[PDB]
Amino acid sequence: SPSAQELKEQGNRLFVGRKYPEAAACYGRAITRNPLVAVYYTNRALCYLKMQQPEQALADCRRALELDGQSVKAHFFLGQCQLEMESYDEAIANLQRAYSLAKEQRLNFGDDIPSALRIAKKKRWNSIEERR
Amino acid sequence: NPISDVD
Repeated sequence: SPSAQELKEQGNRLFVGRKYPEAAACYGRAITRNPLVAVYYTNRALCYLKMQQPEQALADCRRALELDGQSVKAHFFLGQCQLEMESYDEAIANLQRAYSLAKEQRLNFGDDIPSALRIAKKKRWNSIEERR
Repeated sequence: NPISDVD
């Protein structure tokens, strides 16, 4: 009988091991033990992104945001989901929000967020070109 | 820290 913390740590190991469905299931067990922890949901969302299930990832991002409205990663992963689902305007807004929150929180992710924004804006422009 | 990673 592992604790929620142990399950989260096991999921993290499985993630390092690139065992994404297994990791996601572990985070699910963590959520069962304590469903009030936003990080279990954002961790599982990243697994779902790796598994090409952005809709499942999006629902987890929403659950995380209900628990922690200031979550940088929940906004960033939500942006990634929307990008995959071709909701470009919303994706860019979420990535820009992740950028703003990371700044407000004085967090440092190097160039990860601006790089993701650039990818999102390009993808948006390419979608416009693909239609004319 | 990298952003696309688990916590």
